[PDB]
Amino acid sequence: MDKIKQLFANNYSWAQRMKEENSTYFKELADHQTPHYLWIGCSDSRVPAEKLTNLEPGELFVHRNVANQVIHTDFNCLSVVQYAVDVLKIEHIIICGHTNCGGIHAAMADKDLGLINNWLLHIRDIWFKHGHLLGKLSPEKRADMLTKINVAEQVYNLGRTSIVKSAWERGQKLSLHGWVYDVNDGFLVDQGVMATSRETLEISYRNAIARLSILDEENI
Amino acid sequence: MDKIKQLFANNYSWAQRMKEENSTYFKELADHQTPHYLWIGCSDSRVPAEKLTNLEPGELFVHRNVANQVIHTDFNCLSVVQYAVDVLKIEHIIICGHTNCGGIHAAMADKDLGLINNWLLHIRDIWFKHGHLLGKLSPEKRADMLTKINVAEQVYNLGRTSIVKSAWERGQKLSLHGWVYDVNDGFLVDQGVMATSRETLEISYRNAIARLSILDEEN
Amino acid sequence: MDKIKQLFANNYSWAQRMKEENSTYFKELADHQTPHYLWIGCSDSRVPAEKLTNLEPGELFVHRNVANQVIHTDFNCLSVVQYAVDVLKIEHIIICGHTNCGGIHAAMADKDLGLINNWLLHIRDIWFKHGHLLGKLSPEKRADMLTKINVAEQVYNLGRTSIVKSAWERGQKLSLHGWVYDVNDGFLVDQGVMATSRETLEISYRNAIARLSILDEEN
Amino acid sequence: MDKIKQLFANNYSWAQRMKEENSTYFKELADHQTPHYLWIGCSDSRVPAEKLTNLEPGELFVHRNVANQVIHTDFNCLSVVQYAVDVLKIEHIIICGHTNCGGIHAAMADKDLGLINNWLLHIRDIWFKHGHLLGKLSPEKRADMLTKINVAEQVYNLGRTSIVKSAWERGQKLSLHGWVYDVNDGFLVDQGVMATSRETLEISYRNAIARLSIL
Ligand SMILES: [Zn+2]
Ligand SMILES: [Zn+2]
Ligand SMILES: [Zn+2]
Ligand SMILES: [Zn+2]
Repeated sequence: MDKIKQLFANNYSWAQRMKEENSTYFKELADHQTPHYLWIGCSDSRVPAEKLTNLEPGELFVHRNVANQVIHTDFNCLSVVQYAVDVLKIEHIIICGHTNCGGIHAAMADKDLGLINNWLLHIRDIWFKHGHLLGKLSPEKRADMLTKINVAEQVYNLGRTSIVKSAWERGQKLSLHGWVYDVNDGFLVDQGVMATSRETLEISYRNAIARLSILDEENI
Repeated sequence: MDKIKQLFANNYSWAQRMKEENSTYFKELADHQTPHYLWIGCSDSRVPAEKLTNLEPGELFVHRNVANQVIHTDFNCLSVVQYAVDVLKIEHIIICGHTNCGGIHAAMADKDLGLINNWLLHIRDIWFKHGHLLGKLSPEKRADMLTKINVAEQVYNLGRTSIVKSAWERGQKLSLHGWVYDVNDGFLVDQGVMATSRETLEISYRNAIARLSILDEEN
Repeated sequence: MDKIKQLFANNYSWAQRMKEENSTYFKELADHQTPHYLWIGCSDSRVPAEKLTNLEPGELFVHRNVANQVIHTDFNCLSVVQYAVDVLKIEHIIICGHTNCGGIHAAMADKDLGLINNWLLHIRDIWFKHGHLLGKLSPEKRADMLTKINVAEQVYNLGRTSIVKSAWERGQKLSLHGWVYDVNDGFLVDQGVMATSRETLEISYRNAIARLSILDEEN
Repeated sequence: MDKIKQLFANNYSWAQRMKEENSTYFKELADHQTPHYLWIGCSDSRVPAEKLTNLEPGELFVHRNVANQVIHTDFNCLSVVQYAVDVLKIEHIIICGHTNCGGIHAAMADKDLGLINNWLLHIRDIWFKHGHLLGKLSPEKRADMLTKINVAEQVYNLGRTSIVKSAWERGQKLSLHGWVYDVNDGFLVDQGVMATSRETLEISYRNAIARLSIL
């Protein structure tokens, strides 16, 4: 196809540019053989993680799925987590959502989109979980609220995995973070849940949800 | 933690000098509401896809797992594919592997690393399926060869999903790509499997495997 | 070893008897090639589905997992459901729970048993969701109640699968059921959720959860 | 619908009979609280595991899926295994296949049946893995052989799980078995792969494949 030919062109261009440039990108990268952060984000990948964190190359270990979820029984995501924690020994796992999310929108949409709806049924359970609250908001607000709540709930799911617990239990150093950035700002905004142990996981989660429930006058 | 606070730091800075620079980044990015490419890469994420393709912001839909796999029964990945195809109408799906891959290395190591070992057993099955070839290969060369064969097999697995076959069948335009890049130079190299229908999938797959099976004395 | 040798011996004795008895069992089984009911039960398999229903051999298509769950993204169970519905054209899917379930007890337990805990986290989310009702209940009675609620919630998950809904949408005849039996008497008791359309799914689910919430002065 | 009513009618009849006719079935069942075997069979469930083994009620922990598979990354099946092994301390896991399996037939058919096709792609990979042997057969006889080979492979997958290997590594007693029965007679036939350690898994698997390849 045309787009592919061009894509390959853009790559060859950049690739050779470096080569002759005697750049050190491929040298720096090779010196950071091991990441120090696990990044769990959405497949929409609006603003890249490398852009948002300005970290050095090779510093991130990433996983992306629709609506950045951590489902209790998802072998795929759980495997990325376990490998990150038990093998790479990385000490920080970040879950990052984002406003105006297709996953979130699809979840709320009353339409059958095929296989994906099943995956999104987890989001809808989260929706009905905070129904009363979300119902107190204004229509144009519900979307971004769910996005924020979602991230809270995923961090909570992540902290309840046998993987994270056993890590904490053996005294291994590991912290869980859950932020959300706006596609227009690019500023990472902590959502409240940040665990370094199961106790801190429980506390921050309870608070994070309590705070989210305090609605500004903006919402009906 | 020191690393976290520092990360939040690098961000507020970058995002600030973007607002007080009237940059149109978040403006242009907003113009690309729907991606046109689905990128399935490795969690290692050595060289970002954004840097490899140098594409326009917001044009890539992305999924990443250990050793960029498309497991027949992986609900996570298949959901990404189905959403991209049936809902976003994306017409290009790329599977990208890379040299010096941890997943690949972990798969070849005998050590039981835990849960991740079950996930990597799919890679080990690929290894055995190409045991003759890989055996004839030199020790410090195998990893990179398996890395390339893995990409070929994943495009093959992707083209066999009911999601993709049904897409083609009902008359939807869609192509599958499988590339690999050396972490030392960042050059995207086609592994041979490219499909626009189930028929082209079969042909290019047989040819790709055939070619990959030709070993130079450089092993 | 012992247990295994005995089992094999039991099998031999049985099959011989059948052959010498000139039994018609197998020929009758062969008569029922396609099942008419999909039974989703617990791996505990306290009282076999065959004994509980006295159905003719081969009339049941079966799936069992810990705590008879229908998780939204479980490829195994959904594969069974889609095959039974889209291929076998089964019109009745029955989820069946039982009292004194090890999966339920483990879910409510506090010990981290390893991999299985993750699977059971779905049951714990159901435990918290109904925490008010359960807490307002007698401790020694909570397990039985969670077992009943679990079933109603699983039927609700089943009825929400893209698989079951599409079948109803295209006018295919299909009803869902959720029952529980006490391991002490074997009587199947309907839990209230019973659907033949998503309309009946919502209504019966609401009514079921409401009904279960009306406690008698005995906790 | 009538079918269901009849089903409920039967349950009551049987259960009622059990009570007044005073039966100790449930009492005996209650006695066998913990299972001693994990049975992984097909959802086709032609001849019930209870009828094939004629075991005491409550002795079996059961998992069933289409074509009795043990897929490396299936959270459902691995959870049953880990629970059975690490929690119930079961020492025997049995994978049982059967002739005339709808799962095997659908995997061989070149029809697109939907989601189930993705599940069966693992069977097709197995078919290709033994394409030399299987290709020397007619479609009919190929099904019976693939049925037997599938079981040998599943046992192999089970023995390669981190769950099973760890159990063996800490010295827990655990054996794996792969059998098949003809739906016309019900005789359980050992397919050859029997493991009590990783080494015996490798050897018996290789040996079993070797025997199965003799026509
Ligand atoms: Zn998103
Ligand atoms: Zn990699
Ligand atoms: Zn149970
Ligand atoms: Zn079968």
